[PDB]
Amino acid sequence: GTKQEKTILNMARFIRSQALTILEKANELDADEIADIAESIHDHADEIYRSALARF
Amino acid sequence: TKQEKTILNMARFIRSQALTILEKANELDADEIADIAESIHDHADEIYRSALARFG
Ligand SMILES: [Ca+2]
Ligand SMILES: [Ca+2]
Repeated sequence: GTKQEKTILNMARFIRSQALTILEKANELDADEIADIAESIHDHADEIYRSALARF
Repeated sequence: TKQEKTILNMARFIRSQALTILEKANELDADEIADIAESIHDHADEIYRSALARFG
């Protein structure tokens, strides 16, 4: 089902940006713990995005 | 199957990291970061169900 493939690929991609929008608001508030996790999420989502692009 | 494990396990982990950020945001009272964290949790859960369906 490409429907599932599209969700996986489009969401993983969109989460990367969302993660960065958080990382930016975090650094403003100097919220360093939130900042670190947001980076991590950005990095996990990118991995999902790469894995998907390839597999599908 | 390497991509599958990655797509599956990371979409699930992100879902957890999204809620961890939601709590810290709530404590610090960061409403914006809090709404986005929710969203990310929700989008990660979608990648998770879709992969679960696609790979299962
Ligand atoms: Ca990184
Ligand atoms: Ca890249």
